[PDB]
Amino acid sequence: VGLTTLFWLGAIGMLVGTLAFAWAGRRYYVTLVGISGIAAVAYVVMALGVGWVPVAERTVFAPRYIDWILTTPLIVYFLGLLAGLDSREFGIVITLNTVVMLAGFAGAMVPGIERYALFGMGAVAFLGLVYYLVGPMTESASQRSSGIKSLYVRLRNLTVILWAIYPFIWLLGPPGVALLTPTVDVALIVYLDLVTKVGFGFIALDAA
Ligand SMILES: *C/C=C(C)/C=C/C=C(C)/C=C/C1=C(C)CCCC1(C)C
Ligand SMILES: [Cl-]
Repeated sequence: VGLTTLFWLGAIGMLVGTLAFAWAGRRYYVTLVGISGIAAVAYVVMALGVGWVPVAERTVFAPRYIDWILTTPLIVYFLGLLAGLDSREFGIVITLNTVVMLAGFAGAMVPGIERYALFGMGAVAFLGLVYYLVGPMTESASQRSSGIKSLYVRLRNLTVILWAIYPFIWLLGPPGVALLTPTVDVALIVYLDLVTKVGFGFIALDAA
């Protein structure tokens, strides 16, 4: 099982999700198409061997971080619509999200230990993002129908629990202490990407 095989698997999974969401679809459905559609492209590019950047003694996958930077704010946007956020609360959480994603991208691309300083900053901003999901956004979602509130809580917990695993996979993998091997590290992230995007989406379809 090679890296390319794992990338192709993620590509196929994202594509199936993309077509499923497009068929079922307006704002929510269009967002889900963007979430998995963008990831599909990133995985194909990586499957073709494009964007594998050598850094010191590790290999960094640049399309992964471009993907995350564009798709994770769309996931937060989806959750913000469910919770009924005003346009100002959106700005805070999307700003916090972007800090996490940019810090990870920069830390991965830096060869020296300064990269752990960048990782720490993303961790701090992530804790602030979790606070907004579990607190203010949950208060806000409470004002909606019982079924919408229930859907928000289920997507929120899926999101919080799984997103919290990524920093550990990153740190234990090549970008960090380089303990886990690239193949295992990639396999774990392909699984998480598929669940936090396509699984996320199908839980929404089921409730609709
Ligand atoms: C579809 C892709 C998803 C949901 C990716 C999620 C990624 C994260 C939650 C990553 C978080 C990170 C930290 C909290 C600290 C810095 C390193 C990251 C980017 C792995
Ligand atoms: Cl990476």
